[PDB]
Amino acid sequence: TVGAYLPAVFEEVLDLVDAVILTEKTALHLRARRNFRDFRGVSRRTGEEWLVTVQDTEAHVPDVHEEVLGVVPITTLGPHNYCVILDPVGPDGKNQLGQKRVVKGEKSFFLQPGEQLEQGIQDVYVLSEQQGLLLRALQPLEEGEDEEKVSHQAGDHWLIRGPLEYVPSAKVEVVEERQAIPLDENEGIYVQDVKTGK
Amino acid sequence: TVGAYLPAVFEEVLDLVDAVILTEKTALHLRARRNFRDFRGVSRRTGEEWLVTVQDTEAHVPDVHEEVLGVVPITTLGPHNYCVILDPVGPDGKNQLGQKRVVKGEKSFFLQPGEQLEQGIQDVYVLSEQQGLLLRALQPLEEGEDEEKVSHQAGDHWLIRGPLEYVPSAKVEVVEERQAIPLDENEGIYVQDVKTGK
Repeated sequence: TVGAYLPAVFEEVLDLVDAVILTEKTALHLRARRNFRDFRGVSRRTGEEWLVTVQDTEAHVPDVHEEVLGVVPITTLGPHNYCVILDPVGPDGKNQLGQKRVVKGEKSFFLQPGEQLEQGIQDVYVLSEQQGLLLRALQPLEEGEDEEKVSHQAGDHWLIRGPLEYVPSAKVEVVEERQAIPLDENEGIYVQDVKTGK
Repeated sequence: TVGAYLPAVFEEVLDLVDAVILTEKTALHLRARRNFRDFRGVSRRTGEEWLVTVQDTEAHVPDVHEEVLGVVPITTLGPHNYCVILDPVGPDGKNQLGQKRVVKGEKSFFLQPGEQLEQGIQDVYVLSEQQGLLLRALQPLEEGEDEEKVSHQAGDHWLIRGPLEYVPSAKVEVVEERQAIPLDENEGIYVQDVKTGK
């Protein structure tokens, strides 16, 4: 209640609490102290953590049943950026521990409690026709970039080449970047097909 | 109220507040302190920021529900200038974080809260027929400068040449400036087409 508030006889006044302003680039990280219901009207459990954003309130006052863990800055990715989220939050709202999620493109989001970037904000691989990527699979994967479907086994190497932008998948590890060798006519190199040795 | 104002018994007078004169080359940056309605008659939210220009008031007095963040000088571009706006304000009034907007020509505007110039005021590329630009794409882009449409892939290089003024696009990165080689008859150079090596 705004204004002059008179304490009662049996109500020890401790301190004033001020709300936290939530800008579009910031969010509030709160851990519940006990079972209660917040302002939006959803029940909580002890130790459970969640985020409060501008879409809820412009300013949020830290409740006694809540704990301020810190302000979470937004993570923004340009069109030339991608990132890997460690332990992404699944449909059930619980972290999928061990797994990873790859986020690409122009996207802005908050790292939900538990989630973490594998290495930070990374830039996608944009390659010309004189450049190429040697990269090996780590699990049997399917990728229908074109109309047809190409399948790879858990150890299959293959080369990505051409004018295109490539973002590494979760099951794909990049081995080596390749550059074409400019050869004039009547010039050449000796290449050994190590699979057969020829 | 202009003139001599007598304070009441319960109204502690603190200080005088003077309005801010808004010239056409200046604007006022205000962050709301709480939910209220300003002089124009639009509601605000805590922490929300906006701009006040000459088209609103010649002079604006800083309200108690508002915070003076600073005077925003105008950004003016000549006909030979262009700039890139980091995090432009979209149709919804919120910053499009990560993206960029390219502004070209004779234009005057104010950097809205959140927006920022990538490198400042830049001059466009004006080229003669003895000059050229080598520049690579970064995303699949379409540009109908002529009647036909030319499409480029994410790694395609191509050369811009001729008497023309060029402003770099958001998806286009300039690689190198080229100059024609003046050759007399019975003179020449050895050029290697690195794509094929011939």
